[PDB]
This record gives sequence, structure tokens and C-alpha cells, in this order.
Amino acid sequence: QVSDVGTVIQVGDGIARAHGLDNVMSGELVEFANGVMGMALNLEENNVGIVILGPYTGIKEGDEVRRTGRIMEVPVGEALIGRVVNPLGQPVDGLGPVETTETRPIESPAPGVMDRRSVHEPLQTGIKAIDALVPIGRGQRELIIGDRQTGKTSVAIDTIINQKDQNMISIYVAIGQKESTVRTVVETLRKHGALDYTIVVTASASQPAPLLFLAPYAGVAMGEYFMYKGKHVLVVYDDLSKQAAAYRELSLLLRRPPGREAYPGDIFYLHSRLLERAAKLSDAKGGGSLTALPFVETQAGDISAYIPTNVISITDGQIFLQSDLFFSGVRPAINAGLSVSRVGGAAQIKAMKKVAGTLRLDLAAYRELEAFAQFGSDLDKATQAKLARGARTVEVLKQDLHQPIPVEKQVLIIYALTRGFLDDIPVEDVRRFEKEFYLFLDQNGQHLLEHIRTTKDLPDDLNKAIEAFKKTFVVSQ
Amino acid sequence: SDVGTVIQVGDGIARAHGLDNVMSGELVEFANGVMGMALNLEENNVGIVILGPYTGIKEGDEVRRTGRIMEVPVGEALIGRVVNPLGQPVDGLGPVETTETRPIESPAPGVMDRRSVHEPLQTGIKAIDALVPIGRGQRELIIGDRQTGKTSVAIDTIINQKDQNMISIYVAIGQKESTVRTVVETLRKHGALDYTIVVTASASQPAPLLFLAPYAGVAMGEYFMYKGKHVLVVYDDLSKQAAAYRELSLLLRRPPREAYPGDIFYLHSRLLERAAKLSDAKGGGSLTALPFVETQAGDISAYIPTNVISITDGQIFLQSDLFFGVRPAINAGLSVSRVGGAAQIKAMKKVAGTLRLDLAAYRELEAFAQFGSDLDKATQAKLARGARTVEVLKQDLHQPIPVEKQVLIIYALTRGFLDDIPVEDVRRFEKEFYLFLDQNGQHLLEHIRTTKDLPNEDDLNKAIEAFKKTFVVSQ
Amino acid sequence: TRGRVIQVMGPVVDVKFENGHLPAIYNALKIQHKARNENEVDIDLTLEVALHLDDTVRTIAMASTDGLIRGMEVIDTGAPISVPVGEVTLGRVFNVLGEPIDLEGDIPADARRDPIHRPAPKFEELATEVEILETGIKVVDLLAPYIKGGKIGLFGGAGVGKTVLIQELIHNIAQEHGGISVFAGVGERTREGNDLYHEMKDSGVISKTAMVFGQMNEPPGARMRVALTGLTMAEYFRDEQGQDVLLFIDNIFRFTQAGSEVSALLGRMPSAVGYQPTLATEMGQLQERITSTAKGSITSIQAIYVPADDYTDPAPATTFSHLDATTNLERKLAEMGIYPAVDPLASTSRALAPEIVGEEHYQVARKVQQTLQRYKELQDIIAILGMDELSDEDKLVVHRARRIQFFLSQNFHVAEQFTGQPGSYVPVKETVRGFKEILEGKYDHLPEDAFRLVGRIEEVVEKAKAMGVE
Amino acid sequence: GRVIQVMGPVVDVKFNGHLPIYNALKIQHKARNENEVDIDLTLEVALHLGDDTVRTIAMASTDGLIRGMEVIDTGAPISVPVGEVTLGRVFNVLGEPIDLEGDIPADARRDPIHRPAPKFEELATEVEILETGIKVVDLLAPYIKGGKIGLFGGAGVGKTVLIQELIHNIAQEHGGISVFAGVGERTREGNDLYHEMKDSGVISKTAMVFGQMNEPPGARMRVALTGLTMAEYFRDEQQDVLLFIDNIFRFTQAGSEVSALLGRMPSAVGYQPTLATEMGQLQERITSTAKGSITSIQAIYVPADDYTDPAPATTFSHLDATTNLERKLAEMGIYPAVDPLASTSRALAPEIVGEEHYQVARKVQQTLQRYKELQDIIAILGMDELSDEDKLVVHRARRIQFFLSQNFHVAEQFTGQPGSYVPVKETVRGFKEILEGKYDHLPEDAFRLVGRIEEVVEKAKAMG
Amino acid sequence: LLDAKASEHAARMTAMKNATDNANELIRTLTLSYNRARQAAITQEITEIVAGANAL
Ligand SMILES: Nc1ncnc2c1ncn2[C@@H]1O[C@H](COP(=O)(O)OP(=O)(O)O)[C@@H](O)[C@H]1O
Repeated sequence: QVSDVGTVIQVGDGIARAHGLDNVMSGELVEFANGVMGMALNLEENNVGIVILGPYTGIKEGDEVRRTGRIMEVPVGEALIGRVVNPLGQPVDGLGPVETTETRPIESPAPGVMDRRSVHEPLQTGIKAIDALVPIGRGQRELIIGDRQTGKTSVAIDTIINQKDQNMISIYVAIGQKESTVRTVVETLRKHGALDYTIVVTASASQPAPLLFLAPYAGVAMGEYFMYKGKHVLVVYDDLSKQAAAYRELSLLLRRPPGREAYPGDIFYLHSRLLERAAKLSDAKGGGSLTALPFVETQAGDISAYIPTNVISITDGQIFLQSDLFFSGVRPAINAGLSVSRVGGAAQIKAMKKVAGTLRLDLAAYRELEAFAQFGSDLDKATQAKLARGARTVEVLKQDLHQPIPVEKQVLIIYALTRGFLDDIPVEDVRRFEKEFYLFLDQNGQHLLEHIRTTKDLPDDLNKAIEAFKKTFVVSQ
Repeated sequence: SDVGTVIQVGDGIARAHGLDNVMSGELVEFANGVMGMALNLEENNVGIVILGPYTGIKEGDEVRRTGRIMEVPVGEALIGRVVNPLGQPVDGLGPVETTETRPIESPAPGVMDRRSVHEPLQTGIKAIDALVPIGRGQRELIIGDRQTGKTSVAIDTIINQKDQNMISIYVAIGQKESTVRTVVETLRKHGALDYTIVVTASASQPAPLLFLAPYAGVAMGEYFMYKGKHVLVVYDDLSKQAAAYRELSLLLRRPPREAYPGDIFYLHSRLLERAAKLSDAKGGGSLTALPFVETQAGDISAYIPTNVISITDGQIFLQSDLFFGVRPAINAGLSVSRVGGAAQIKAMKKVAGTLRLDLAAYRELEAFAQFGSDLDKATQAKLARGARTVEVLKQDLHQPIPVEKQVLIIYALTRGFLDDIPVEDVRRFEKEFYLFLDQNGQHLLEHIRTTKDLPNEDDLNKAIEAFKKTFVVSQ
Repeated sequence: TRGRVIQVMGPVVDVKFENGHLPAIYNALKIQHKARNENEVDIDLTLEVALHLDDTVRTIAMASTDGLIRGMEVIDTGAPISVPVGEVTLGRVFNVLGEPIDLEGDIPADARRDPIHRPAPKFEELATEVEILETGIKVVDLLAPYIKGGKIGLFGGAGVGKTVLIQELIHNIAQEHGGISVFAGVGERTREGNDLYHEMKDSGVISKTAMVFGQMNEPPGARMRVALTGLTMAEYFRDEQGQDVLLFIDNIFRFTQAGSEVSALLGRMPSAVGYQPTLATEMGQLQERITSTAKGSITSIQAIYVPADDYTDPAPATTFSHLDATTNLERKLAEMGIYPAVDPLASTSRALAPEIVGEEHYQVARKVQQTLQRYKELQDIIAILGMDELSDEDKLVVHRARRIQFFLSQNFHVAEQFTGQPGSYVPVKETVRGFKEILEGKYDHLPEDAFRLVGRIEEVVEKAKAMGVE
Repeated sequence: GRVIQVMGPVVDVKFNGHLPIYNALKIQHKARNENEVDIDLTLEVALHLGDDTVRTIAMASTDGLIRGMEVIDTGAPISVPVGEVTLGRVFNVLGEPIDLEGDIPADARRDPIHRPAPKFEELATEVEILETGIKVVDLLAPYIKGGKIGLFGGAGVGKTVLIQELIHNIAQEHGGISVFAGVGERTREGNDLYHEMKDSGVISKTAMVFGQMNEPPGARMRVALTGLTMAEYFRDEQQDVLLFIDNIFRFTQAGSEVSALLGRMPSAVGYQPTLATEMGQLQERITSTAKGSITSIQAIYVPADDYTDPAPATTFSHLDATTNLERKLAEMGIYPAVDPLASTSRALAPEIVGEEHYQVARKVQQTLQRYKELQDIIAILGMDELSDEDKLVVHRARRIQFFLSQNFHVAEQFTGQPGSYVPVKETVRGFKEILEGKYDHLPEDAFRLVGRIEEVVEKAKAMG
Repeated sequence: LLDAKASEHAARMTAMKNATDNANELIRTLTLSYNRARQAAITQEITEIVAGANAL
């Protein structure tokens, strides 16, 4: 009792060194007499560094600091689904409180080596570019790295919006992001109906660093619930670059010895011990999954930056979004070159597995080739042929926004161009082709795309081959 | 509450106990007789910046208050007198008899105390008064590599201030004392000390002096300014000041980008700010600042250089990359003037305007000129005078050119009057057409002066008077 | 509630309140000391609590600290810096402390002056659907639409008409939208500032806007707070009067710069490039305060000086993360007589998507750019092959391209002073229609100089028969 | 005193009221037992640490010292024997004869190695060029009598040899009082030079002051002051003086060695926060006055070939003439490897060197630069796509950049070539013809390593 | 001509390889000097960030 509370020596910059608390656990919640919560990080001999989670102005010296005896845990339950809450779980969406029975501690160990099963079950992103070239299975970790205003968010969004028929209970963690955006985003979800499966955890750029720091882990916690049940979760940590930064601030304030680029020595441990918490649970455990989508905002696109590098090596591959592509009006701004998915292919379904194999090729050469057109005034060789469907695939890889594409009628278009059933059509008409080639199927191939569903295979090859002509032979120009 | 006791003495800096009454930045006095400034007022001691030799000081020595904020002698006695930052004359012409005394750190004119600079400061160097024009009360940073013509430019400018009412103040921070001599000497040769002061803190002097040099000069300048006269202050090498102040700050163990103090920006900010144009409600006074910065390798992205740039209104960058072609190495590309054009008179404004365009293309068509004629069409045309104009912007050392005739040559080429002549005969053409202006015709050689504006002869006159000398020139 | 100065480190002061009182963080502490002898100096100096270090507080002096003597008592105002708000601030120029620096008198003791430190709106208070802000400026509303309640970047400052734009903006909004503007100089060039004042006096728009000057000559504290001060004045007309205001912050870079400077005297550990470890967070609590709540909205135009044209520096980086669009002013377009001098390619906007403007704006917009890109690249050839050969299409482009990048100028309300042309407010709708048609080539017969400095597409017509066309 | 703290070369000697700055403390102690060693050391008061304590900088190995020993204040800075006795002798950092010939008289004047720099009234202005016989220098960067010459160069660039060739070309024929202080430089050089001084016939008129690589920091700290005070004698007490300081870098370098232990806040690169000023207080002292003239030539080492390094960088603003040596030019075989576009002199004026010499001067530099710019193309596309005009510039330039090579008498023993002193009128002329194209026929290699232009024609025919 | 041109294109086909190849080596020579300057830089930045902390 006498020990289990303490008195504030120093206040400022979201940090409080208190006396007493001789019994606080490193990582124990500590409440201030003013009601504002906090966390004990530095347990030293004569004092304890705390990181104030909330307004630190209403805190002066001498204010009492009383322990809790709990390690930073957070609400968890089937009632958050559809609710917007902060890293503390405190609803900010302004509709009632979140009524949940259970709870889970933020800090948690990851499923053990044995505990998991090699990812096989995919995640359909609904984005041709992604789930063809850079495929993502449930339990995987795909870091989408890119410079601000490349669409990084857009992807995550349309991805989530693509989770309705799939069984995926989605969680969007917003760190450092403008509360402005996070709102307009949580809404466009409202409209597409993502809230029925989607949890939103926010800490904006107005909120104190410690909240940013806590938001990611607070997110996985809520995910972990559905995972250890056997359900499937998808966590989008939007911008770890900021969270990782928020930690730097907080850690520097506790005057922790700073490392390379000022980041603390455990900055790597930070993310590592976080991302691992997403995986595929072995059938022995109910075969659940939690897939993680780490964002990394890049300056100038320097992949060689300290933080962006760590997370690159941490994830299973990444998706690198070109800064220029985005402006030139190519959406998504994917860079097929650097973008790679390591777990790839066990994630894809046979029906994609085939028509995807060649997709990388055609696009490969085109990347190494089409640096030359203006000098190609002499256009030569068959190198003209590689470009041919090449410039055409790009068209097929260009997708709309807020308009996901089901695998069924996706494998077909990724089929068309890769078989030549597209090639006779100029690029001008490629986009506005695949558009009705869908409807043409939704009416007349609605039988064909079925076999594609129920078998995830196309052994199909014969029918479609002719069945594709049924369309070009009626299309406009 | 008045007296104090030294507890550390080293490197021109000392920390002493006592002095419970000192004001932040108060001038104190040691036992041996030298002064010092108190910067830190720490709970348990005081950071004193010893303003002179720190040999004659020991631990325990009494450091007695003054109750005076730093300040320096300012008067019409300083004209042509080489004095140190403290006012003490080093030129040996005897003491400086001054009446009034101005504080070093002084508030710059408010946002309501200023006026838009309209008064050009003629540098006399064509390339500058045509391209990057400077106005009265402006700040034109001239930054460049070791020995690019920095020192020589400012000097020529000062030397061109005979006609105009300008009181030059040249400071040499960290500069070589011997060098500052040949500078102050070469100034008397041309009779510039008749309006011009000199603040020398030589590299041998203690850092805090170099540091205090610049503020010491402006003070002297702000004198005539607030009074209604126009001043010109040359800060020669602010880099060394910062290099100094860093020392000063690092000695006082001030938490250190690139070891320079967080406040290293504020250092130059609160300085160059004190140069402006006081509103006509205040006597239309002005102080122009010509700060210097020594770039290593020409790296303009360096800490100090970005700082001094983010401050001055425009800057003139001097490559040596060149004075080993176009001489007074003036990189027409990077060099800017914010104020510019509001500085130049109606005589310059109309001609100097297209001077930019002509020079522009040439800097920009020049990834083209190879093709040459192959077929380049109308663009070897824009090239022609382009390659001519550079010759015009070429000027010889220590040869200031008056505005009047200056806007005439910057006229001739900008209308074709120079094209019938080869690029390699332009320099001669200046010498030539100008003498014959000084004799042949004479009427337009000071109209441009009197009105200082506009046609300079309606059109036909100039235009045809340009036909005069062209038609009389040589091959 | 009275303490005494213990430490003076440059702009940083350490006050000590003996017991129990302890001015809360962010509270403003006055020091009014009258010289008690010939060995001292008058002091009127206000401070802002930073941190409680032993019943001790540290502070950042908004003005100079010279003349301070250890022990002078400090007086807690009980509240942070608070500045006047309302119609009272309109046409009035204050300083960091909300003290009028003009000659037009002084603020009454009746005036409500809110604090400069407050938290941004609650998640449930913001705008749901993103709504564009019509500026009536062709270039903008077409290629770089301002988000009403966002942060627009303004790059390039030197002889581009930057001021007309800022001024014209203050004009248009307050004209068609009925709202105020608040100009905040944050630590950049007294000289420019003094001029803008006079220009807004002449432009007669200063009647519609309140100014604040934190210039490059003030100490860290001032520069660091001015943005907040000018801010608070803006928030008033939104929260209280439901208006959509425009808060201009000239060089918001000085804000985060001045920040690090002090951070060192406070004692914070150096971060990436010396920058205060608090950087991102300081900038956030500043920016997040600028958005459109249920009632009103604040849209801001910031001018960003990048640290030596380097876009990877912490300062700029951090800012861009709040930017919703970028308006680039090029020193090229002005020369060619295209005012505004906004680069039609470089200026981007987030709200330039069909989702936020629909196709006809988008379709037109992205097109008007493309055609402009052609006329750009071809420039090289033009200077090689003359106007003789370009695939006899490239001509058609260079035709429309000119008419288009020419029709991207406009009659500015704040240009009537030296020109006489009344000026125009062309709406997005009217603007889209004009380029629509110019793109359909239905104008290809009107001489260039007809689309040059006009209004709606009709004003090009009358400008034309004025040439003599049927 | 009583030494209570020994840190490397930095010793903390504790002292009421005794408090000796810049003074020399000698520690004279005798081995009391077999667990000790005889200590003869001299500490230079550095700063006052307070509590009646002082931090000192040793002049030799501090090994053997112990806490509680006894320190004596000589009550004055490091005093060094100065006078007409210093001629033909080798002193220490302290002014001790290391030449094993006698010692110095007690009557002899002992000056302190710390003086204030001459005032503004003292130092001279006047200009006089000085011929070195070096084609590059004389043409592109001429030296000045009583003026300060820097030699900037990285490791193994030819600094030393260049100095030798100067002392050879100048010191021998001047009639002046020579003072040569090798600072932190080689130990071999000392013996190479000392015993060649005897051959030649000046070891009368030259003052030898040494400290080399084996001496601790404190030593090199002052060897540049000790030697300066020597020359300062003949200048202010009597004639013109040639001050040869070999690697003034080692001074600043040793500086950083101590700066850490002083408890100083490191500056850029980890150099002493006083680097600038410490050099300011030792430079201006090396200057000519109205009393006597001092023409000094200092070797400046370039750490890692970085001219942006605080040491040589900060040094630049201390010279009236510079010669910057490049490793590139060195591997080219161009010796001395002297940057023809970097090296400068305040002398290059028409108002100093004459017009004829001026215009050629720039003319060379002009065409050397024009070749410099062309180099990226050559390195990518060869010379094939260059104009018939730029090519010519490539030939001239090269042959001019080769003729800038020279035979240094202090070379021969290696290469085997004798050597040459090229008169200024003959350098000026030689390049003229080359720029004027009388030689556009002769191959490059002919112009490599020669004297007067005539020799090129000679070595030319020898080619075939 | 035909044999002349055949040469031309060829001689150019190659001269445009020599340049490419050479240019490619200019990378190696720079990649190296970039890494080195990549190193000394990340070393100076860090040394700066710590040396500014020990100062507190
Ligand atoms: N003028 C020259 N002629 C021929 N060889 C030279 C010349 N200058 C230097 N060298 C060669 O270059 C090397 C460097 O010599 P040195 O002068 O000791 O360089 P540094 O003193 O700058 O380290 C020597 O081994 C010498 O053989």
C-alpha cells in the first residue's frame, strides 16, 4: 500500500517520473490522481519513468500516482466489430460504449514454431496486380512500402472492402494518420459495408506518442481473439514508420541511450515481436489466421532508410509502390519489379497459379525493355512483340478504385491477354474491354466462372479458349 | 550581490560564483582589468565570456559588475578608422573621439517601421546591377569558395559609393590582419575611407570577439540609419563568426547539428534582420548588408550556407568553376535577388529585363548548340546575342562603371546594335562606344542620370545614336 | 501565486514557486519589473511554462531575456497565452502575445481572448464527406482543387505574384463564401511582411483579414507560438460563427525549426538531424487543429521552404504528411504573361479524383494536363525543326495547348488597381465547361491573345469579336 | 604542486594561492626505492579547474608518475634559448640542445614560446614576388617575399620533396636567416636534412628545431611555437627570415589528441572546439613587420585527401600563396603534382606580375579547365565525337599539363635525372609558345619532366 | 555505299557499346565512392547524435 503508489517528480512532454510505486511491474498501467492513465517503462532505483497516455498538462508535481497491478491490457470481443476506438479501446465514434465481456493483454507471445501451419489458404485482395504477382495468404505478412500519396491506404481499404464474401474479420489500425482522413476512410467503409466485419483502432497525429506506440499492439490484441478461435483476421497497420517514430520520441524522453538515426536499440525488437504475432495456427489449434499488412511511408523512396529496411527484412516480402507511376495515372502504383511475395504461390489458387506464371514474364521483360521507345523510332526485332502484350498487361493490371475484382472473373482476364485473346485489341480499348468482358461473363459465362469457383482450377482451358472469342467477336472497337 | 569570484578559467571562457545581480548579457569586469560578458545565468555560477586575453586571469579573481549592457562607440569620428569590435582604434591614428554610445544587441525595425526598398545600391559591377540588382536596405548574401572574388566584389562596391551617399562599414571576422590591411590600404588609394569604417577581429583574436564583431558593426551603422542617412555593412565571412560562436558555445558546454548550437540560426537571423528600409515616417533611413559565407567544395547544401540563405533576400554565388571564362565569377544560374527590379531605376528596368531572357535561353539552349546549323533554325539566332551578352556581362577588376553609360551597353546588345559585331569583339566595343559617348553625343549620357528613368532619348535618338558609334567603329 | 527566477539560459528561464502553487504547463507567466536603480533595466516579459523540473518550472521566453536578474519574481496569469478573437481582430495586426503592433489603438479589457493551446476536434466532430472549396481561380479549381478544411502547399516565393494569389484568395473566399482569413508570418523576413501589409491595405482585403507577425528577428518562443496565435483567431469564426475561414501560414518551417532550437535548451535528446524528438507530435497538435467540424471549417495555405531543395529533411517530410494538395508557382509562366503563375503540371491535388469531383471535372482536368505535356516535350523539337513538321497533329496540340495554358490566366480582383479590368470569379462548373470545349477544339479559330487573361469561356468570345471575328 | 591525477599526456597537479596559465611545471623526483623510476618532466599549465587545481599538458612520456608527487612551478611559460647562439644547433620542444654539442649559456636570452600576435600597426602590406625556379608555382601560383606559403598535400604526394627543392632553390641563395622546424614530421628527414646542411654549407645560418612522430601530443603542440619564437628573434631583435615549418598539420593534429582529455566538447569530426582560434594565435605571429620580414613555407598534410577537413581547410585563410597537391596528378606522373586550377597566389595581379605574365597565366589555366570539362566525354565516348577545335585544346592542354612537370634536384638519386631551375622569364615564354602553337607537332612525352622549353625540343629529337 | 553504310551502322552499333560498357564502369567507380560517402555520412550523423547526448 505505502509502496504501491508514488508521487510525481517531473512532468513534461508526455512523460512523468514518479516516486514510490516500489511494486509497479515494468509495463504496468499507472493512474494519475487526475484520472489520466499512463505506463511504467523505466523502473530505476530512485524513480520510475512513466509515459502519460493522454493530456499531460493536467499533471503537476506532487500529484499522486497509484498503481493498477495490470499489464496494459485491452478490451476484446464480438462487440467491437463495427466500432471506432482508440488504442485503449475507448470508443471515439460517438455511438455508446463498447459492451464486451472478455479482455486480452496487449503484450502477448506469438504462436510457437510448432503451433503454426505453412500458409496455403489465400487472401483475395481483389487487386489484379497484387493477388496475381504479389500474392498474400492468410497468416502471412505483406509489407506495403511506399512514398506518401502513393495509394498505400487505398489498397488496404479496397482490400478490406473485398472481405465481405470471404470469411475475414478486418482490423484497420491507424497510426499517426490524420484523424481527418481516418474518419473519411472509416466512412467510405461505412458505405461499402465494411463495418460489419471491420474494427478500427485510431491514434491520430494530434494524440500523444505513447498512444501511437500502443495502437499497433492494441490492434493485434483484438485480432488475436478471433485467431485463437479459428476465425480469420486481417490487420492493416497503417504506417509503422510513424508508430516506430512515436516510440523514438517517447524513448528519447525517458533519456534512453539513442541509437543509429536516434532510434532506441530495441527499435528492431519493437516491430519484430509485433509482426510475428500474425500467423497461421496449426490444425492442432483450430487452424486460425491473422494476416498483417504493415505500411512503411518512404521519403524519396529511399528503401535504404533504417526503419523501412528493418521491416522489409521482417515481413514475408513487400509491395513497393512507385511514386511516379501514381502520377502518370497508373492505379495501383505497384512496382512489379521490386514487389515480391515470398510465401507466394501457395497462396494463389490453381486457376491463378497457371495464368499467373507467365504474367511475371511478359511484365518482366517489358520492365527491362520499355526504357526504349523514343529511340525505338526504328522499332526493331520481335522485341516489339514482347512490348506488344506487355504494354497491354499493364492496362489489365490497372484497376479502378473502390472496385474490387473476384478471382473467378479475374483469372479470365489475366487469361485473355496472356493467351493473345486480348492482343488483337489496342491498348486504347484494353481497359474498357475487360469491363464488359466481365458482364459478358456475368450473363453468358456465369456457368464458366463457376467451375473456377468450386474447383479453384482450370484443367476450362478448352472451353474458355473458344468461349473467350464469343466476346471479342461481339465487342465494339 | 555585485561582486564575483572566478571558479574556472580557460579558453577565453570562465565560470564564477557570486554576481547575484547580473543581467543576462551584462558586461562585467575582471580583476586584471579585462572585460567579459555573462551569457549563462546558472543557479550556482555564471558563464562569462572573456572579452580579451585570458592569461592575466586566475581562479578566485574578482569579477566586478558594471550594470551596463554591452555597447560600443558610434559617431562621425569613426569614418576611415580601423577599430576593433569594442571601438578601440587599431589603425594608430589616435583615439576615436565619440560622444554617443550604442548598445550591441538592439531591436530591429518593426513590421510597421519599414518601407519597400525602392532605392538601388549601385554596385558598379554590370553583371550584378543588371542581373541581380541590389536595393538600399537589402540583404544580398555573396557566398562562394575560398578566393572566388568575394572580398574584391564588396570592395569595388564600396569604392563605387563616392557619388552616392553611403557610409560603408567593412568588418573582417576571422580574416587575416595583414590582409585586412591591404584591403583598408587599397581603400585609401581610391579614397573610400572618406565614408567607410572598419571592424577587424583578426583570426588571432578570441572567438567571442569575432562573434561580437558583426553586431558591433551594425550598431555603428544603425546610427546614421535611424538618423536618415544610408549605410552599407559588409559582413565579411559570417562563416568564421559561426565557427567562432560554436567554440564559444562548446566551451560553455552548451548542448550541441554539426556541433553548431541549436540557436546557431538565430545568431545570424537577429543580425541581418537589423538591416532594412525605415518608413518615411522615420526619415527614410537604410542599412544594406553584404554578408559572406566560405563554402567547402562549393557545397551550398552545407549547414551554415542554407541558414544564411534562408535569411538574406537573394544571394550572389561565386563559382571559381569559372574565373579559371566569365570573370567576376558570378553564377548567373543560382544567383538571385528577391527585391530585385524594384531596385533598378527605370533606365535599368526596361533594358535589364530582357537581359534575363537572352541569358536564360543561352543557359538553356546550350544542351542544343552542337547541332549548330545542321538544322536548328531560329534558335542559333537567339543564340547569337546570347553568346554576345555574356561578353557584356564581363567586367574587369577594379573598374566600376556608372549607371548612365552602363544601361547604354546593356541596351545596344539587347536591341541588335551589338550583333553586326562578332562575339569576340564586344569587350572592345564597351571601351569604345563609351568613350565616344563621353564625347560623341553626351546628351543621353546623363539624362539617364537626371530623370534616372525612361527613354534616355525618346527611342529614335538612342536607337540612331547607337547607329552613330557602330557605324564609326573598327574591325 | 508568485515565484522567482532561478536560471536564465538564453531564451529559457527557470522560475521557482516555493510551494503548492506551480503554474500548470502551458500557462503564461508575466514578469513586470521596474528598474530599482541605475544598474538595472525595465522588464516587461511574458513566459510560457514548459516543464516542472523541486517546485521548479522552466519556461520559454516569447521575447528577449536580456536584463533578467536571478530572483525577480514571476507572476502566474493562471492561464496560457490568450489572444483576442472576433471582429475585433479583423484588419488588426498583433504579435505572438496577441498584442496589437499597429497604430490603430489597443484591445479593450472587455474582449474575449481565448488560449493558444487547445486539442483538435473529437473524432465525432469532423466532416464526414470530403467537400471541395471553390476558389473561383481557374488554375486551381481545375488542376489542383483545394479541399475545404485541408492544408495546401505553396512553393516558390520570388517575384511570382505569390502575394496576389494569397491576397486574391482572401478576396474570393470572403466574397463568395463569406469568411475571414488570418495571415500568420512565422519567423520569415520582416521586409516581406511590412510590404504585404501595405499591399493588403491597398487591395482593401485587409478589411477581411487579421494578421500576426512572429518574424525572423524574434526569439525561439515567439516563432514557435505565432502559428498558434493566428490559429486561435481563425478557429473563432468557425466554431462560433460557422464560417469557412482561411488560415495562411507563411513559412510553417520556422515553426518546427525554432522548435529544435529550444529543445536543446530544454534538454531534450537530439533526434534525426538535430531536430527535436518531439517534432512529429508538435506539428500534429498544430495541424490537426485545422479541419472542418460539424459547424464551420478552416483551410490553410502554408508556404514551405525545404532545407536546400531537399525533400527528405525531417521538417518538410513531417509537414507533407499533413498536406492535401500542392500549389506550385513557377517563375516561368509569369514571364510568358500567364497569371496566375501556377505550374499546371506540378500543382497536384488529392481531391482531383472522380470520386471527389466526378468524371467531367477529372476527365477534363487530367486531359488538360496531358495535352500540356505534349506541348512541353515538343518544345525541344520546335527549336530544332521550326514549326514545319510535327506529324501535323503535334500542331493541333500546340494550338490547343497554348489556348489552354493561356486560358489558365485570369482577371484578378486584386489586379483592378493597376489594370482596371474588374476581375472574375469563374466557378469550377464554368471552368470545366470552358476547357471542355477548348479541348473539343471549338475555339481553334480565335487568336491566342483572346483566352489570355479572361473569365468564363464567354469572356473569350467578347475578347474575340473585339479582335474582329464573326 | 602535488600531482593527484594522471591522464595520459594530461596531468592534474593540485596546488592555497599558489595557482601558477601557460606556465611550465617541472616534476623533479628521484627514485626513493626500486618500485619507482626517475622522472624529469615539464608540464604546461592549461586551465584552472578550480578548487586550487590545474590541468597540465606534459612534454614527454608521463609513465612512472604517481599520485601525491611534487610539482615545481618555474613561474614562467616554456622559455627557450634565443640569440645568435641558436645558429647551427638543434633544440627540443623546450629549447634543449639535442645535437650532442654542448649546452646553452646561462646568460643566453630565453624567450617564452607564447607571445601575442603583432598589432595592426606592426604587420606589413608591401608586395614583392619571389622566384622559386618552379614552372608551375612561378606561373600559376607565385610566392611572395615575407608572405605565407602553404603546401597542401595528402600522404606520399611530394610535400617533403617540394620543401627540399624550395630550401635548395631558395634558402641556399637568399642571404637570409633560416629557421627550419620540423613539426610532427619524419625522424629520418631530420637526419637526412641535418647532415645535408653540413654538405651544402649553411649549417651556420639555419636554426634546427625538432619534434617528430615518436613524441607525445603535448610536444608537437608547442614545437611550432618554439621554432616560431626563434625566427621572431631575428625579426624583432635585429633581418628577413625564412621560416620552414614542416607539416603545421601535426600541430592541430596533436591538438585533438589533447582536446579530448582536457574535457572539451568535441567539434566537427571530433576536433577541438578551439581548432580555429588555436591556429589564429599561431599564424599571424608568423608574419613580417616594419621591423623584420618573415617568408614562411609550411607543409600542410591533407588527412584522407580531404581538403574539407577542419585542419587544412581552416589553414587556407592563413596564406598569401598556396600550392595544393593532388594524388591524381601524382599517379599521372606529373610532379610536382600541383593542381594548376587550385593553387593560387595574391600575386597573380597585372598590378603585381605584369600583364604578359598574367594573361599567359590565365590562358594556361583557361585551356586546362576547358580540358577538364571535356574529360567526362572522353571517358565515355573517347575523342571521336569532339570537334576539330576541342581536340586541339585536348593536345595543348595535355602537353601544357605535362610541361608543368619539373625535374627537382632532390629527386635525382632515385630517377637518375639531374635537375633544373627554370627562370621565370623562361617559364612565361615556354608556355607562350605552347599556347601559341609552335610546338603542336611535338609528341606529349617529349614535354614530360623537363626544364626550359628548349629542352623539350632536345628531348624531342631524341625520341625520333 | 551499301558496304559503307553497313559499316556505319556497325561502327555506330559498336561505338554505342563501348560507351554503354564504359558508362557502366563509371557506375562501379561511383557505386564505390557512393558507398564510401554513404558510410562516412551515416557514421558522422550518429557520432553527432550521441556526442550531443553525452553533452546533456
Ligand atoms: N619531383 C619528383 N620527381 C620524381 N619523383 C617524385 C617527385 N616528387 C615525389 N616523387 C616520388 O613520390 C614519393 C613521395 O615523396 P614525398 O615527397 O615523401 O611525399 P610526402 O612528403 O608528401 O609524403 C617519393 O617516393 C618519390 O619517389
